[PDB]
Amino acid sequence: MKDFTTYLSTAPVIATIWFTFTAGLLIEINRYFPDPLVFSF
Amino acid sequence: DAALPSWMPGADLPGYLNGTLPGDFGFDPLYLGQDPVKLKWYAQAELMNARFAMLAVAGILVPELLSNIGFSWPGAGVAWYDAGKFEYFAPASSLFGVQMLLFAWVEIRRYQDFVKPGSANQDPIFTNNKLPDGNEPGYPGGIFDPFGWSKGDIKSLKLKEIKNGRLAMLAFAGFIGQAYTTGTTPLKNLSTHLADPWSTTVWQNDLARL
Amino acid sequence: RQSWLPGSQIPAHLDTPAAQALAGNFGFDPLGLGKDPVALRWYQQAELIHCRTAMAGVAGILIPGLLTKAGALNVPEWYDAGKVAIENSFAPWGSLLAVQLFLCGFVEAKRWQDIRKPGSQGEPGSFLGFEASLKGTSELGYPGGPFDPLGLSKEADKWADWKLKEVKNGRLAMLAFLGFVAQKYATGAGPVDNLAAHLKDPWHVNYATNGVSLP
Amino acid sequence: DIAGLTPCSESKAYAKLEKKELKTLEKRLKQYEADSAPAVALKATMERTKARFANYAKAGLLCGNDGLPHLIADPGLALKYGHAGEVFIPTFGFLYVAGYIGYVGRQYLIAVKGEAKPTDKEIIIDVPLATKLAWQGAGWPLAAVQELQRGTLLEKEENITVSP
Amino acid sequence: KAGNWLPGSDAPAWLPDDLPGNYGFDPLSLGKEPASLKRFTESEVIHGRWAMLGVAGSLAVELLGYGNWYDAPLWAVNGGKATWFGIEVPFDLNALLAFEFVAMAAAEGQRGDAGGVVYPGGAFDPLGFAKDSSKSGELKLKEIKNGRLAMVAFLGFVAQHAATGKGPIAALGEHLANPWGANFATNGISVPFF
Ligand code: CLA
Ligand code: CLA
Ligand code: CLA
Ligand SMILES: CC(/C=C/C=C(C)/C=C/[C@@]12O[C@]1(C)C[C@@H](O)CC2(C)C)=C\C=C\C=C(C)\C=C\C=C(C)\C=C\[C@@]12O[C@]1(C)C[C@@H](O)CC2(C)C
Ligand SMILES: CC(/C=C/C=C(C)/C=C/[C@@]12O[C@]1(C)C[C@@H](O)CC2(C)C)=C\C=C\C=C(C)\C=C\C=C(C)\C=C\[C@@]12O[C@]1(C)C[C@@H](O)CC2(C)C
Repeated sequence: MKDFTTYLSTAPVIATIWFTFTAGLLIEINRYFPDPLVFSF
Repeated sequence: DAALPSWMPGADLPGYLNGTLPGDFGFDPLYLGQDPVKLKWYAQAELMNARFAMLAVAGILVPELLSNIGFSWPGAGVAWYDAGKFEYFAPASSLFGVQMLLFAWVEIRRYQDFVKPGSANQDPIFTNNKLPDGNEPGYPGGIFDPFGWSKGDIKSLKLKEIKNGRLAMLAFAGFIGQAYTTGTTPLKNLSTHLADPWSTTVWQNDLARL
Repeated sequence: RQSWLPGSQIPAHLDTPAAQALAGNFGFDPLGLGKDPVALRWYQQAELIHCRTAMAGVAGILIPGLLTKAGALNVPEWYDAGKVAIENSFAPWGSLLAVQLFLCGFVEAKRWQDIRKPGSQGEPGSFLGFEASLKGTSELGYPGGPFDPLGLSKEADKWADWKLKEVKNGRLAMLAFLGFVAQKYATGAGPVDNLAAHLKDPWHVNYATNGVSLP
Repeated sequence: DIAGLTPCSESKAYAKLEKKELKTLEKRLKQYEADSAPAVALKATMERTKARFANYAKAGLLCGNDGLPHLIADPGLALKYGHAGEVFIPTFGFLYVAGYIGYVGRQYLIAVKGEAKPTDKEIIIDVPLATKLAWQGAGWPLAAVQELQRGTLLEKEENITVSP
Repeated sequence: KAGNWLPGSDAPAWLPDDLPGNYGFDPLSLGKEPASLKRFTESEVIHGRWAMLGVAGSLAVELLGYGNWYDAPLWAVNGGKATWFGIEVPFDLNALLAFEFVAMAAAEGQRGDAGGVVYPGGAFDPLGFAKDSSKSGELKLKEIKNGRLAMVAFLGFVAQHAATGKGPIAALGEHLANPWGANFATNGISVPFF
């Protein structure tokens, strides 16, 4: 599956994994920390 | 790494404790003295902590021995951990300052012979008195040996000094840990362990204190 | 070479002879911050001074802290010694910080110029005869001269011992100050008070009994 | 009150707008059974709403005549009056991540230029090289100023022009 | 040479043996370069001169009974009427401040940047002692010794007044009165705990 891992390392597959990662990071943040308009403490 | 006496007879010894240092048995399981420039400092430190601990045990037991026998001292029966509160002809600050000036003389005189041996054996003000040349650091001799010892069988005497000194360092650590738990005189701990030796071990005092 | 992880490939710029002969090199740079050799030369200075100021600060926290909890001092908490000692003070804090930044900037800019070019402050005619003892040693970060009064540098043996003792006590004190700040934020008590609270109940009073290891 | 404004914990249009949103949620809630699944989500929306108003009034945001929080985007009016978390703290919390990505992509380009053919590792990204540069790019401003002091951040007039 | 300051220790190479007041005492290598040693051999003598004059002035006020060295510049605040041998001085602060700024600079700048001399023969020896034949270095050694002791004495004056708030004689009498309760340790300053 070395060719399958080179397919997993192509541009749109990395794009759709990394954008789901950076989407579902910010989404879990806005679940556990609702409505951040201002930098609080 | 020879037929030397050993702390554990049979095991290997790391080899740098051959017998040149007085009263060695190869006991260094943490391997501290690998660099010999640390080992020389550790030898002088064991001599100094040992001689002050021998003076400590002789100055803790003997006042308590003559207190429990009973003389008429101004300080008699006072604890060694309570002699600081006891008042004297001067308050303790002047005592500490005189101490930290006299030992500031003596310790630097000793340290200059540590960093260059044989180079402090002449007085400042009376430049005719001297210690005899050929002494090692830790053992000055001369006026520090007024009774004519160390003129034969010096290795056995150094081994006696370091054995009594290691025993007295353990005794002073005992004085600390055995005056901090039960809070009594260290001779009145021997009195209780001779009153009933079985009904007061360290374990029963620990479990009663727990 | 006694690495921080025994099985890791040490970064190759921490295995150069310039970097292996450096104080406290345990092969620890997992984020590649010193890959340029002059970046490493700058950050070695930054580590020495972040660690010496931390050793001075952590000593000034826990030596009077342990001498407060054992009596014969009444030094307050380190997070309270700015609130107090401004009343027992000849000056307010603003003038004091201004004098502080002048007296410290005169030192720190001379150190800046010595790091950017070694032996800079030793050129004659700078001070009034004092500049001759300001070349430092052959390596930067360890000046000596007036900064070694007891004379522990005139050995050339056990010198890496003194270097590594300074670096390890300094890294431990930097972790201790990051501690002091964090164990203040977490429970609002003092550091020796937190040590007593851990030593009276270790298995229940720790950083798993507050809101900072939260699931 | 910096520029004709008012604290949101002081203004009444802010509290009136909170009561307006809670009134809409309440008249929306009045249709359902009290323990059903829509009513739980509506009360959770009310709880998030009230927590949002409490934490906007707590941080000292400035309301206007409209009753809406405002952002003072000037240091020296945010640092002096305690509004640095509005713009002045996230204007570096952004730029750390911006220069982070701009440094990671820069180093991924420069570390793939000197190969056999670079373009194949731009449509097919070398993932261990990418994750190595992702982790070790954490100190990017440090490495950026150390690269600027060389002149290895810029390139000289070896660049490609037309006809000056 | 004539002295070793810590016996057994070696003398540094950058201290000349014919130099007056030599002991080898330079643990910082602070005068290693010869230009810095030439500046410091001039400045130590002048610190010793002005400290001998300072300790003589700080002791003669109390041995003549006119307050101390500390409160002698205390008329400029809370009143006036400075004295000297009991004789009044009708001068305010700014006039004598300007006279000390001007009339001393006309001798200091005449001394300093007109060379680097520290023992000028001629008018500064009216009686005649230093003909530089045989008794030059002996008198220079006595001057250095007495001046170093005077610098130590004035730093002791400063620390003694900063710790006890008294004068030199006013606490030398207490050290002679209670020798074991009137030293540098019974105050709560110099020794922090005991
Ligand atoms: C450039 C224009 C712009 C700006 C400045 C903003 C600004 C904002 N928007 Mg907005 N928005 C915009 C355009 C913009 N938006 C557009 C175009 C839309 C339509 C798509 C929206 C739709 C929108 C919605 C629907 C919401 C916002 C929200 C917000 C707030 C952000 C709260 C948040 O998510 O915190 C994020 C805070 C962080 C600290 C994230 C940083 C990430 C981590 C913590 C740092 C990294 C840590 C670690 C190293 C990561 C691990 C790495 C991993 C590999 C292990 C903020 C006021 C939210 C809000 O509350 O409104 C006020 C909200 O609900 N916006
Ligand atoms: C306006 C008048 C005037 C002028 C032009 C000079 C000019 C000079 N004096 Mg002079 N002097 C004056 C008034 C003056 N003085 C007065 C009124 C006194 C008596 C108080 C002296 C006492 C005096 C001594 C004792 C010496 C000089 C020296 C010098 C020369 C060195 C120049 C220098 O470094 O500046 C000095 C500029 C300064 C800003 C001085 C800094 C403050 C000093 C260091 C005192 C601080 C003490 C402090 C406690 C120690 C530092 C902290 C420490 C604890 C870590 C120069 C020719 C020296 C010399 O000839 O060197 C060879 C020397 O040895 N003078
Ligand atoms: C010179 C060594 C020495 C000696 C002779 C004693 C003697 C004594 N200790 Mg003690 N102790 C010592 C060192 C010593 N201690 C040290 C170093 C510590 C610190 C950990 C303590 C801490 C301590 C506590 C906390 C208690 C005692 C108690 C006692 C007494 C009862 C014995 C007991 O319960 O076992 C205690 C034995 C030990 C703690 C182990 C000591 C280990 C030594 C160093 C090895 C043995 C030395 C040698 C081979 C044989 C010694 C005899 C010889 C010197 C003549 C007894 C008088 C108890 C007491 O006062 O009740 C009456 C008690 O509660 N001791
Ligand atoms: C300087 C310092 C503290 C100094 C403290 C001082 C002066 C305190 C003074 C006071 O207390 C007193 C005296 C009295 C109080 O009343 C007043 C104050 C003023 C409060 C702490 C440093 C603290 C510094 C710390 C904790 C630094 C930690 C850095 C780490 C761990 C980085 C590791 C890495 O960078 C490497 C090494 C390699 C990369 O590849 C990987 C990573 C992981 C990125
Ligand atoms: C102590 C001192 C200098 C100390 C410096 C020392 C020890 C440095 C030693 C070292 O550098 C060496 C040698 C070698 C290096 O390798 C190591 C160290 C160890 C670093 C100078 C004092 C110098 C002190 C001086 C010059 C004092 C002069 C005093 C005057 C003029 C007083 C005048 C008045 O008292 C009257 C007359 C009347 C009053 O009413 C009014 C006033 C004004 C108060």
